[PDB]
Amino acid sequence: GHMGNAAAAKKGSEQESVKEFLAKAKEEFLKKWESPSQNTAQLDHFDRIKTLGTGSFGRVMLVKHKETGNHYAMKILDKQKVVKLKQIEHTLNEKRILQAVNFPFLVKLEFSFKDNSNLYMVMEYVPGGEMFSHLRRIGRFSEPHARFYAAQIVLTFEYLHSLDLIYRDLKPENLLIDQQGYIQVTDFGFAKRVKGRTWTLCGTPEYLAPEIILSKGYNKAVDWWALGVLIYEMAAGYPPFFADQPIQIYEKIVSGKVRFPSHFSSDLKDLLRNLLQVDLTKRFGNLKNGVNDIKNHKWFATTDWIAIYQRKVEAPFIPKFKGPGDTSNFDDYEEEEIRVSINEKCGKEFTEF
Amino acid sequence: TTYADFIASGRTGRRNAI
Repeated sequence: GHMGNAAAAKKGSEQESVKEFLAKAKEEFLKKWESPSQNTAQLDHFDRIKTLGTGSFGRVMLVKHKETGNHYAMKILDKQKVVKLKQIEHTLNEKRILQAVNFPFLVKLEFSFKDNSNLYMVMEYVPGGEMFSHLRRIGRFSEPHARFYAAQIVLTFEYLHSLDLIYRDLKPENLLIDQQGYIQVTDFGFAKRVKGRTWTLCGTPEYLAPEIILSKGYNKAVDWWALGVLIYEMAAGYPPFFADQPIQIYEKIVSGKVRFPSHFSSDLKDLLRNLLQVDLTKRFGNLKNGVNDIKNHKWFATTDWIAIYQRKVEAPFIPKFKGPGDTSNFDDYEEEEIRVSINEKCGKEFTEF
Repeated sequence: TTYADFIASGRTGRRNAI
């Protein structure tokens, strides 16, 4: 067969140990999910420094904690805008997930609180910026560089799926690089606890699985499709399906055809054909052997999964970091003031926050 | 080239969710 006795025994024992780890991680997650934390700081405990990014109902600012001098990333959400954009359940869900999970590549929530106007989530500051910026600047990542990042996503999805969480918005824009060159996942607005199937149309056009586009009930296999898209974009510099308008992107996704750059290795193409598989009865990550079909594929033959988890592998790239509070890896935005009303807004809708 | 086609799509910047 492909493995001799020593390698087969080592691989078998390794997979059993992963099961044992995940069983303990699920017990710890459920305890924190059932009893979430609330109100662990207040606004005047921090100095505001710079805006790191913004959405349609809030922004993320670099702040410095007054007592400790530590820097953090503070997400500020306007309660009135959250309601008007129908994002109440998503916002409460993101905070409940963040306070319950624990994994080396998931960002850590350190404080949360609220006032009359806004909700606040204070997370560790990840100073290297988005993978997106580095990928567009460098052009594309070599296959070993792409594989280093892909291995961290495989482990992170193995963890999340063991908790029955589907992620649903993987893309380079949602992956930050930390000071040691490892990945941090920060946003969980579209994640959902799903043991069986779910039906919501959500995600980003280039990364949507065919079964979402076709309005089917779907499961955690959409995250393994999105992993195929991410690995392709990292290694090519562009995604496998693109067009002027989303409707034409969707035509390409459901077609079952994908084309590859001539510099892709045969091992990489084989992995991608099995992740970007329209037929769910054939898609890697969705079969009887689960995540092991991915972790044991030839393209990952050089990957030491435990060493990646322990952060003992030397990263191919370390972002420029001149010191604490360095923001050079982030875009520049115009600074707007944080007004706090004299009257509580939307108190009933955000009672559990 | 395929790269040129990607540039022509106008979707080279940060992408929002639907």
